[PDB]
Amino acid sequence: ILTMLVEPDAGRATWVAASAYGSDNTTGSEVTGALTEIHFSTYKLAAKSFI
Amino acid sequence: DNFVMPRQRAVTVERERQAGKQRDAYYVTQRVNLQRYFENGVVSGAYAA
Repeated sequence: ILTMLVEPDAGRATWVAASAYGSDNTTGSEVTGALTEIHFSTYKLAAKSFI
Repeated sequence: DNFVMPRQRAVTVERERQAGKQRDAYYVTQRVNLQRYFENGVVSGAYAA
C-alpha cells in the first residue's frame, strides 16, 4: 500500500469592526486545517493453459 | 523637620508590546510615603459646623 498526503481547503480572514479596535478581537479569528491521506493498492490478474 | 519622605524606588517607566491587541502599554510606578517622627507638629483650622 502507498499513502499520499492531501492538503486541505482554504480558510478566510475577518473584517474586524471599528469598535473592537483596541481589544483582542483586532487580531481576527483563527484558521485551522487538518491534513488528509489517500491510499492505493492493486489486484492480481492470472491465467493458465496446458499442452 | 518632623516630617520625612521614605522612598524605595523612583518614578520609572516601562513599555510593553501586546501583539494580541497591537497596543503598546506604558507603565509608570513608584514607591513613596509620608511619615513623621513623633505624633505632633501639625495644626488645622476648620470651618464652623
